[PDB]
Amino acid sequence: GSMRILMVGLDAAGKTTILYKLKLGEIVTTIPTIGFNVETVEYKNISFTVWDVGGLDKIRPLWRHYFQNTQGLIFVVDSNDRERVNEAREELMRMLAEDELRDAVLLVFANKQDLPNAMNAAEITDKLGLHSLRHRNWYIQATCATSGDGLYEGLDWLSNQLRNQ
Amino acid sequence: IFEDEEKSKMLARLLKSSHPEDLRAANKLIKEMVQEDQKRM
Ligand SMILES: Nc1nc2c(ncn2[C@@H]2O[C@H](COP(=O)(O)OP(=O)(O)OP(=O)(O)O)[C@@H](O)[C@H]2O)c(=O)[nH]1
Ligand SMILES: [Mg+2]
Repeated sequence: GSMRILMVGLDAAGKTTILYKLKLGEIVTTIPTIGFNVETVEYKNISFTVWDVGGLDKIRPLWRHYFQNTQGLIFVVDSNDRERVNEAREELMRMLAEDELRDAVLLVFANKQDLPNAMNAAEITDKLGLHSLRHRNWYIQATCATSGDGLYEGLDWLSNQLRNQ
Repeated sequence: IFEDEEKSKMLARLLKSSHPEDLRAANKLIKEMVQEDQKRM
């Protein structure tokens, strides 16, 4: 089986870090992504093609070019960035309004849980207003890219969504 | 940066293509456009 995943979120959220932790099993250095990275991750007999798309504000208008055929969205949030959590919500809701993503499922990663004052998954749920989403299957998972904690639990959820049609 | 509708159409078709060369082209196109915009500052 296959699943096309679009992974977006504000710049510095940790997307590229997550992509290569999944693909290569390690934390590698990154630079802010101008454009995208794409890798296929084989997991539970599913080939997940994951599109890691840059989140600097200057290139957010490009996110729309990646919506077509997307089956799962991974929206990555810096759990320690209280100053920009609402900005993340604004981008998330703006993207969810799009018809091309009507049938996409949503996995939110509350990332950087290793940081001393990181907001937990429940707080991020509240701040993003996820409970208000309609006609959408969604899940939130706390993650730490370094240890890898939460990453495969996220893929497990996506996998179960695909399996149940 | 991306106001030119025609360049946007080129970018959109490359990003939605199944051909690996098109995807490489798109990725470079985005960097060029950003870099050119960085110029002209
Ligand atoms: N403390 C901590 N830092 C992280 C974690 N994940 C990523 N980072 C750091 O956050 C910074 C941004 O990470 P990136 O992976 O480049 O972020 P991105 O989301 O790809 O950013 P854009 O390419 O601009 O969209 C880097 O310095 C990473 O080292 C994490 O789980 N914990
Ligand atoms: Mg990146």
